[PDB]
Amino acid sequence: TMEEDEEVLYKVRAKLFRFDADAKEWKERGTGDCKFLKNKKTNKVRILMRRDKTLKICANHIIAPEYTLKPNVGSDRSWVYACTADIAEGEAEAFTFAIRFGSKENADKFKEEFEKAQEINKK
Amino acid sequence: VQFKLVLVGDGGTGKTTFVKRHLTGEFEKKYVATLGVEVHPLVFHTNRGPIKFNVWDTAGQEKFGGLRDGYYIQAQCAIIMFDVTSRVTYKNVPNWHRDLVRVCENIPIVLCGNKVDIKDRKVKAKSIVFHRKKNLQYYDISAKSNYNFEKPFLWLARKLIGDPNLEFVAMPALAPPEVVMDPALAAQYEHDLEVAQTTALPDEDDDL
Amino acid sequence: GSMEGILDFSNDLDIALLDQVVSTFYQGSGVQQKQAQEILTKFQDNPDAWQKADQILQFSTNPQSKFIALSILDKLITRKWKLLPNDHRIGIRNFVVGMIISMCQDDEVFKTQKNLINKSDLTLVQILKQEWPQNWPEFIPELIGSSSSSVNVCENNMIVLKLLSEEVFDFSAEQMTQAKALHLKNSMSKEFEQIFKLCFQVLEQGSSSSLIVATLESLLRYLHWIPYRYIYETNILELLSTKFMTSPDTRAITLKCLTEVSNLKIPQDNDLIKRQTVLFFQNTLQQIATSVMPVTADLKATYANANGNDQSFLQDLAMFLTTYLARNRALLESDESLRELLLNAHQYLIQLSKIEERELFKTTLDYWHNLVADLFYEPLKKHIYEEICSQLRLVIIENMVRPEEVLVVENEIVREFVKESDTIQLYKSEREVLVYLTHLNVIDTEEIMISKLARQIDGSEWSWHNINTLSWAIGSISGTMSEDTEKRFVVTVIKDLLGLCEQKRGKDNKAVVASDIMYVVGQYPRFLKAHWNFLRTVILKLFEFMHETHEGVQDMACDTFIKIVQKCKYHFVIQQPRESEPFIQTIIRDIQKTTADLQPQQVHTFYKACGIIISEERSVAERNRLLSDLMQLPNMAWDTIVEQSTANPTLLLDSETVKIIANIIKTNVAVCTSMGADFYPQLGHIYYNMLQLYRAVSSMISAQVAAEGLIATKTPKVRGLRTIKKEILKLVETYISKARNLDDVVKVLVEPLLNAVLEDYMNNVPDARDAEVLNCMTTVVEKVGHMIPQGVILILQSVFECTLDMINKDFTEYPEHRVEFYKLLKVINEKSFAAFLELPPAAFKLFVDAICWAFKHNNRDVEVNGLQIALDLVKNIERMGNVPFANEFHKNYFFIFVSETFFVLTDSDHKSGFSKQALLLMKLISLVYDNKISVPLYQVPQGTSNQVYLSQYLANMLSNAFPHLTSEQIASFLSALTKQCKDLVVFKGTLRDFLVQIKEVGGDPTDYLFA
Ligand SMILES: Nc1nc2c(ncn2[C@@H]2O[C@H](COP(=O)(O)OP(=O)(O)NP(=O)(O)O)[C@@H](O)[C@H]2O)c(=O)[nH]1
Ligand SMILES: [Mg+2]
Repeated sequence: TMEEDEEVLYKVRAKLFRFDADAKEWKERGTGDCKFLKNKKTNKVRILMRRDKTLKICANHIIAPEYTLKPNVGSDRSWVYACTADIAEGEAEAFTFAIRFGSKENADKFKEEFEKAQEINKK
Repeated sequence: VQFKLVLVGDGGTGKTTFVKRHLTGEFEKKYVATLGVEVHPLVFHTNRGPIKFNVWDTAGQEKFGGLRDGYYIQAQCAIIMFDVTSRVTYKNVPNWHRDLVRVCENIPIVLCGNKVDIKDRKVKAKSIVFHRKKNLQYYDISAKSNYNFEKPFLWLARKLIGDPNLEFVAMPALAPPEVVMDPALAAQYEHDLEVAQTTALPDEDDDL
Repeated sequence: GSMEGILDFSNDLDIALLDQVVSTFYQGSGVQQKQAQEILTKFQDNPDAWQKADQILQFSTNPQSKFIALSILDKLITRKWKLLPNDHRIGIRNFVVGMIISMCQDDEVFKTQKNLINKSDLTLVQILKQEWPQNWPEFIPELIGSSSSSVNVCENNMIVLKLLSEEVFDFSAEQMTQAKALHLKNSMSKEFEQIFKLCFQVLEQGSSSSLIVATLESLLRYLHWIPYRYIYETNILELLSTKFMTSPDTRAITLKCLTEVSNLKIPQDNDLIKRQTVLFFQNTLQQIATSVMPVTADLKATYANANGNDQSFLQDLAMFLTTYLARNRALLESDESLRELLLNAHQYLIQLSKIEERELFKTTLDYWHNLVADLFYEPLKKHIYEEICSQLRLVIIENMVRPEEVLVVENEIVREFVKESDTIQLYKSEREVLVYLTHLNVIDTEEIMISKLARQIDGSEWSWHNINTLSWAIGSISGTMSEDTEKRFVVTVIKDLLGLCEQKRGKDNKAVVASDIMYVVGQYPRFLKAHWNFLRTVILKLFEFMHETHEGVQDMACDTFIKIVQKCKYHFVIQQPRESEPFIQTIIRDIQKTTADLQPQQVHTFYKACGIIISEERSVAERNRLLSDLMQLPNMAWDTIVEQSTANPTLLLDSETVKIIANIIKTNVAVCTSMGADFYPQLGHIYYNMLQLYRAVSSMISAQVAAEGLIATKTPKVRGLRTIKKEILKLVETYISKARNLDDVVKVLVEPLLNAVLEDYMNNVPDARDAEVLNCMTTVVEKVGHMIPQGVILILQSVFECTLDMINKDFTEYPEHRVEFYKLLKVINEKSFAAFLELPPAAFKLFVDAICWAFKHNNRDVEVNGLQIALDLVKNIERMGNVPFANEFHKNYFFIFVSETFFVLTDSDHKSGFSKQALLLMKLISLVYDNKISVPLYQVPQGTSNQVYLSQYLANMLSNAFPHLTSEQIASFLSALTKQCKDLVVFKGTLRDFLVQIKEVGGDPTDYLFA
């Protein structure tokens, strides 16, 4: 499973989108628990998200300190950001992600946690 | 360990959307009729190792049928799709089954009633009985709400492997690389990003 | 690569190259597979590809290539057979027949190329459907003769006969004309006597498996239609029920034949046939008991192990026992020597009813419903099945599924996100049988439930599953006990369930028992009515659950509140003995404390429950006061946000103010839903201000779209503002749909509503128009459309042309607008047709264009209304009589409606509306042949009748749209279609015959004389 050398920092239900710049539209990528996992050895935190029933990975990347969360025009409960190395679907790809939550409260809490975890990887 | 799966049913029943949901996780709202067949590989992780389904998503529209029953040759399992909001698609289930078992005489077959997420349901659960005499497994599914969307493949994997205790397991999570952004294009990580930022997310009225 | 060379037909077909393209498609992957796919389709779709099928069958070393060659022949035989010269038809027949014999006599190819023979047999049957027997009268005799020369040829002849029986009897209704299917039907019935000889001989002597199985598989198809004497006046029943049940390689197909035998309604007066029907059931059950499994076997564990074909056999066994017993169990209930067989058969079903398999349980549950319903009415029967029913009560109670009302489900105990319509239907089916089983013995049912509840108190058998199934079973049998027995019963259950909740602590445990308490009490309102102390304690516990952290417990408490109150509202409005005031007055006062922890949409559910109670009060003054006491908090907040919003009109910028406004109108919608016409005083208190707010919100929406663009419609701010407009329209629509005082609606409500919504809809950009406007007008036209004929005209002018322009460029843009648009045009054309007579002739052309546009939708919500509007429009025009508008209509649109109806009937893309399409075309055709159109429909020699010009028009229209039809095909079809224009069943049959003939060449025009 390759999650035993890791500790869970944050868990929240969410829906993940990837931006198809060609078609200029958001495409769903997965619904499930979004987790912040801090490797106990190297202390770097990653985002790991699995789809609900099949448990396949839809997000797998370090919460790099260079990332910035921006709002999406149509939602007060979502965040948009760019990701240069995500290995959910195999080889490391680049993606513009959007993640939506059940409430603005969960979305603000995620941004708090997302930024706390950035301070961890900046060492 | 790969198995050929043919996917048949009337046009518009949701065959292509159901497969796309399993390949990428997306929900396609447009109806672009499949032309002949589209083969996609689809791998599931089980407690008995990975299993790969070579999914032959055929065309339901007669004018786009392609080779028709020629797609069924050497298939090892099958899914028959119909639309619970369309009585016609269920009256054609015996026809798709007829063409299928004349070529595939002894394979596991799932009967799926799609679009159970729509309030105005036309094919009531009480009238869906065709699978009984034909030894098909039946599932109410929805590629939109993901209701029972994993059970067609879970049942087939249990019949193809021969292990009724087979379960889906979490695929391992390899360590993700540490990479810095590209300042050669980081001045342009603001065009295709502000575009995505101003393209509204779909279905904002959902729970997620 | 260069795989396209096979598509060139000038040069010769490189058979080798073909075999590689085929191998690349089936065995390859990726682009080379897709490249080979498009090439094979184009090769197959070539009208001349069939001429190369001869050399593919000889010179190809690939079975898949010979398969596709037959797929090419199958297209030719099915569609263009009767156009070939007679020499090509004999050549293809001899070629197919010779190849089949060639593949059967090679013992090795007969084993390894099974499909290629099966595809060949099906192809031969396609020839039989065209040529036999009128041009092949010796096929069956020669087939029977060739059966003895080779055992492989004999087995394959059973496949050809099986496929021939399927195509003629099972799949002919939709693929042949009525005369063709009847012709091929009589042809097989004439020759079946000689087909049964061969089949019976092959079963009586029997070689080994393969030939027997293929014989039985073919017999399974015969049993659909063959006369009964072939089954009972021979010895084949003894062969099926004994010999072929012992060998497991013929056991499955034999069980399916005996199921088909079991499903015929015998001459229920013949003692002999009854004796044979008992006999094959007696033999079959004997073979299962000694050769398969005994009656005590754990079929639940055998099905779960999934060895070999165990699951398929137990499915087939359940189907056999249920089919036979549902039709013939009465043959075993009187004779005492058959009692053990009758009960052993049902005991097998009890064991089959313990299998964990949803769809197999619904099959056996269906039979249990058939049984207990019969025992409930038929005298002297229930005592036979006393032990079967006692076992069945235990099975159903332990396998109860979750009803609708239970919103708590285990993932972890979380809230239900999706309704499970399949689970809900299974629960209702289980409740039906368990209610019957309770009536059959209420003492046994109560003891089973009381004993199980005791072992939840004990903790002896505690679990979430066991407390849920028990609680669900207890609520399902509501109404089956006597009020006295029910009184003692539910007082117990409720007391123990409350004791269970107060005992076990836990976020999950206390939520599971809460949902079980709430389901049981919601199902027993009769008990709650006659015991106020219980009802009050129940209601207060629901209020206690409205403060729990789990939203599902809160959600269910509000829904259980509404469910109890819908039945017991009388006991909340009167002054109860030993009480200070009506309980409604107490609830209204604490309404801020009771709903303090509820989320908005659950607070509105609370208010709707209060409105149910208040509407019980019939004293107008007291009810109007109870209504005011209820609406104080939303009216207080409404008065505030109205004072400082007419002044300070920007204030509507605040997102938090938008949420407050929407929830206020949502609370007014909730109360108006339950009270209906009794809501008028509260509606009048806010109506004139609400419509101004609608105007105020409307201007900001248009302001944001101008300042930000169309993207503003997606922002949370605008979406929040539009919610206020949607909720206002929903409140107006809700009241007008339930209003009894239509005079106040017309004189007070209609004129400020149309002023506030109509031009705002017409003058907003398309992306800003709320489809709920159209939905609101439909209710207005439906309920008071006959009193505002000038209001209906105004409604049309504001919405008709601009909405039609949004939805006439494709079939998918603005989906909610299409549905409400045609719902609006339907009710206007129905209850106010005069508004269309007031349309300018150009706007009436768009109205007809809008109707035929709805024909061609595959969306049923639009397609059904479009065919209905056209039907009602024709009736409306006919009612006017012989006036200019009615004659101008038929001149300009009668053939637009006849042709556009024929287009959707024959384009193979609107099969879902065939019935309403046929009904419309029949009405149109009947107009002319009843001389209801008093003008010439042509602008043709004068004096000719509209009956004549209609037949010339339709014959010309069909000759151009279907050029492959002979003139006499079109002549006979229209002739029959005309004679039958008052007989919808035959009319629809002639149409279905026509849709068969337009798919092939050479259809017999005499087929249209079937009636
Ligand atoms: N409401 C709803 N719509 C669905 C669902 N599944 C598919 N659809 C929709 O139905 C339409 C048909 O899509 P599609 O997958 O192409 O069906 P198909 O059977 O592959 N058509 P064809 O056989 O001609 O290729 C799409 O618009 C899709 O969004 C569903 O589960 N719920
Ligand atoms: Mg498709």
